[PDB]
This record gives sequence, structure tokens and C-alpha cells, in this order.
Amino acid sequence: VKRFLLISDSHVPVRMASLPDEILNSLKEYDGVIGLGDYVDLDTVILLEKFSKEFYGVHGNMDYPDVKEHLPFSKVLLVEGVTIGMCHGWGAPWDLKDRLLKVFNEKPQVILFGHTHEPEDTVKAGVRFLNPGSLAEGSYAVLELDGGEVRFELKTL
Repeated sequence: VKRFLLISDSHVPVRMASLPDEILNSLKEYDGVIGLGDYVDLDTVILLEKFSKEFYGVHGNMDYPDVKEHLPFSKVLLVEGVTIGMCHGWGAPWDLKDRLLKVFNEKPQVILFGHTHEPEDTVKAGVRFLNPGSLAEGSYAVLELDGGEVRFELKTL
């Protein structure tokens, strides 16, 4: 069972810094760490590549652009058939679906967007949008791969 550690929205240090490093220490058990919210220190970005030794990041945070050379503004993953279109930012219910189908010329099967801290399985325009909560609200997402399915479990702390 392979498992992706999805971190909803991280701003460290910035003006939060209150991120439980316990999960960061557990990257050993995650053969794929997904970062929708990044660590804003370029130094710590390399440290991320040190702990996880393989991470997939999407930089849509309002911090240092230096980090954007390690993780692009938008990224899609191909996980056992499931096209995961990940994009961190904001958007209205109307704009969201249309904008994401604009950014991604080919429609993603499942899209990850972090902004709301209340998780709901939302199907818009025929696309499945998954929304993880926030950092300091004790909401991280663990994607577990079994039978060739990306299974989203937002686990609480």
C-alpha cells in the first residue's frame, strides 16, 4: 500500500510557524508527499526533499517565488489511472470549474484545491474536486493507494 501525504495549506514560518513537526518527521512512511501548502524557506524546501526524499508540490501560496522553481504553480499527477489536477489558490464556484478547465486543457479526473477548511466531495462539470482543510485546524489528508484507487482520508489531529 503506497500512500501520499497531502498537506493542505502550510505557511511556515511566515506568521504561523505553529506546524506540528511530528507529521514532517513521518515522511519516512510516505513514498510521496504532496504539498499544496509549502514551506516558504528555500532551505526548508531542500529539507523537504531530505525528509520525504520525493514530494510533489503545487505552489499557489503568496510567499517566496524561489520555492516555485521546485514546485510549479500547478501540477497534475497520474496515479494508477487517476489524473490528479492539483492547484492551490482561490476561486468562485462559477469561476473554479471553468478556470481549472482553462489551466488544464485536458480535464483532470480529481482536482485538489485548498481554501475551505470544511471537506466536501464536490462534483462540478463532471470533475471531482477534493478540498482539504487547513494546517493549524488539525486537518491533514492521507491518500492511500489500494486496488488502484486514490482514496482520500482527511485525518484529524
